[PDB]
Amino acid sequence: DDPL
Amino acid sequence: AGHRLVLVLGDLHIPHRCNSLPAKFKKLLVPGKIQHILCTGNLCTKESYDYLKTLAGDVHIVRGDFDENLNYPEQKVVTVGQFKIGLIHGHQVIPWGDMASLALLQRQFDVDILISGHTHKFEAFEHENKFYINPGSATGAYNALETNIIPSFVLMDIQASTVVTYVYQLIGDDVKVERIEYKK
Repeated sequence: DDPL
Repeated sequence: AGHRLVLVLGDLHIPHRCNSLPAKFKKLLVPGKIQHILCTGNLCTKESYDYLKTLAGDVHIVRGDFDENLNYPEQKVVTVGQFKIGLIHGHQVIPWGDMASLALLQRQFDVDILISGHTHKFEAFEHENKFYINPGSATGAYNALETNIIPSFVLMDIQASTVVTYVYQLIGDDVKVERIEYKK
């Protein structure tokens, strides 16, 4: 994932 | 967990050149997730400073050539985790974005990561053990060289000896994320  | 999330952005040029960040960037920039904000400057008014404050309590801003706030420092060196990070808007780096000129500042500041802006072109690369980041313009604001500016910003995930840099770019009307890793 990505943090957003 | 033990991670420190740092938002890196700048050259918004609100409200002279743009009115707001892209709608799809604002959906991703929610409060309560980012620990620190490092901004390269050119906000250019207090309204955008207040907006950054809704995202994180710890906002760091250096003075861009169109900023209204003349209290912002010209440059700033901070430490996050194990990393010393330099921050400057970049209109002082001659010629613009030249890595030789950037490298001298790195040695002058003695930083592991040098953040600069002013070109409105995202770049993130490792060069002679050091890491160099330009987040581009988060609004895609036109430039004094322009040619098709792509809105972008950067998130650094700092944990132990590694920085995971995430690049968010608005390409077409879709957010493209790329990931680059740096180790001290």
